[PDB]
This record gives sequence, C-alpha cells and structure tokens, in this order.
Amino acid sequence: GVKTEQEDVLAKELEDVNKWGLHVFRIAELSGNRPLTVIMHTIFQERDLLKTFKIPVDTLITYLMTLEDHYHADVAYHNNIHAADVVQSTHVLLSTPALEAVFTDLEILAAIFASAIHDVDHPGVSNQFLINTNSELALMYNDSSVLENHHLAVGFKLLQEENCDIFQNLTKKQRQSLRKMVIDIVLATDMSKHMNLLADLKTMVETKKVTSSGVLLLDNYSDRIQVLQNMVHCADLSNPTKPLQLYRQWTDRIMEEFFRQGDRERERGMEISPMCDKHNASVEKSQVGFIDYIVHPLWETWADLVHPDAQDILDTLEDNREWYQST
Ligand SMILES: [Zn+2]
Ligand SMILES: [Zn+2]
Repeated sequence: GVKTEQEDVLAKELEDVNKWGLHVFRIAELSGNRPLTVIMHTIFQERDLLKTFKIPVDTLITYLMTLEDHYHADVAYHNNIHAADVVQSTHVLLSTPALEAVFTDLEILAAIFASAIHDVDHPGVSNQFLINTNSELALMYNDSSVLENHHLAVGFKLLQEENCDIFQNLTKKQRQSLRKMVIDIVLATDMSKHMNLLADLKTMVETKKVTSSGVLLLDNYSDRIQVLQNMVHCADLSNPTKPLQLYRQWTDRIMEEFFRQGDRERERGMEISPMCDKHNASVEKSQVGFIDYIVHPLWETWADLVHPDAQDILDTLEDNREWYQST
C-alpha cells in the first residue's frame, strides 16, 4: 500500500502544481505519459472537487485516462502534454489573489474541465488546412470553428463510455450551467475570436469595480464568462510567459507541428501556410511578432485586470521577448 519510487518522484514534482513553471514535461515522463490524468487528479483533490460534486474516484480516473488517450501521441504540440499544461496554468490563474472568492465551485469546475478537453483529438493541422482539404470535420461544422467544435463534442461524448460519467451526480440545473460555460470557454480558444475577446477584456479593465477591497466585481453572466474565457485563452497562450527552458521546448514542438503541416501542404501543392514553410522560416522573428502582436497585448491587459498579481509573469514574458529579439 505504498508508492513505488518512481511514483514518489512523480509525487514530489507534483508538489509544484500551484506554481507557474511546473515541469510538466518531467511529469509526463514520470507518469508514463499520463500528465493530464495525474495533474487533473491532483487538482481535483486539491480543490476538493470530488466531494463537492460527488464524483466517484474510479469514474474520474477512468474518464481522465479515456480523455488523455484521445489526445494524439504523434502530435508534437497539440497533445495531452499541452492539455495538462493549460489545465495547470488555468489552475494557477484561478488562484490569483485578485480573484479570491470570486468564482463558484461550478465555474471553477467549468474552467478546469474546459481546459482539459479544449484540444482533444487535435489532428495537428489547422482549421484552414481542414477546410481546404474538404475534410469530413470541416463539412460537419460548416467550416466554422471546426477543431474547437470537435474538441467539445469529443470531450462530452467520452462521458458516455463505460464508467466515465464524472457528472453523474450533478442536478440537471448544475449540468446545464456547467455545459454552457464549458462550451463558451472552449469556443473562445479559436484565435479568430482573439481580437474581440481582448477588446472586451480591455473594456472591463477600463470599467472595473472592486469590492470589500482587492477582489474584482463580476455581477452578470456576460462578465463572469468573458473573464473565464480570457483566463483560459491566457493559459492557452502561456508558453512565452514560462521560464525559458519550458518555452523553448514548446516552441520546438509547435514548429515541428507547423513545418509538418507545411510538408503535407506541399505534398499536395497547396499554398504553404503562414510560416509553416520549412526552409523559409525565421523561428525567432515569428516568436517576436507573435509576442508583440498577440501574447503581450493579451497578458498586459490580463495583468491590469488583476494588478499586480501578474507582474512576475509579464516580466518573464518581456525577458523572453528580449531574449528571442537578441537574434
Ligand atoms: Zn485549440
Ligand atoms: Zn490549446
């Protein structure tokens, strides 16, 4: 009834689950490529979610393993490790001092569950690739948020497998609310929604209230959900805010995925996508452009929302930006 030594090494690593920069790749190794399962399990226990929602533990484990298995091991970036990272990063963002006591258990469950399923069954190519190849998925979703609609459908559909319904003891009311929030959050991970989300984040920063001091004031669904949406979007785009040794690993993986799509595009004479082209790519330049135009405006705005909880994260982003720039 005692951990093996590998399990103990895993356990000591997981003591960092509440911190930006967990070594998720080491956890992936220690766990036998189960970073999503062990990290979700640790977080659910940590937040008392099993008791609060009467989730039987074997059901939670069975579902997590099933969820994890529907991420593609042969996809370099959009895989279970990325899902685990986004989960644990959303987990840390949820605990930010400026959001203390703001969100309900159900909203907390929604953000974490949405994080876990948000890229499930990703084929490792983009929406545009899927649309252009006349793929079955693109036709099912009428070319609209193709992957993101698919991630949701898979994530929910998997609750129907044997002993997988982790929401079996929630009331209809809890389930309908949970489901809508999860759907709103995941659909918001589509980059084509990025400009609007950021616009609304800013507007809320311009017009933000604080009550009892410190903590933010969110008094309608629109505001509560848009903050959750931006939170997970932030976790999804958190690679450049992480210590450089992690960030570079993510960048290697995303570039491996992009070039591979570039290869497949040429294996069919398709026009080559924005910097998916091996040979004609500057990884350093693309990262700088990515940070200046997308990641920094997002996180800078987030940092303002929860000032100054996010100062260390923003500083790390800027350091990494200068680092890449120095090339
Ligand atoms: Zn995605
Ligand atoms: Zn993602």
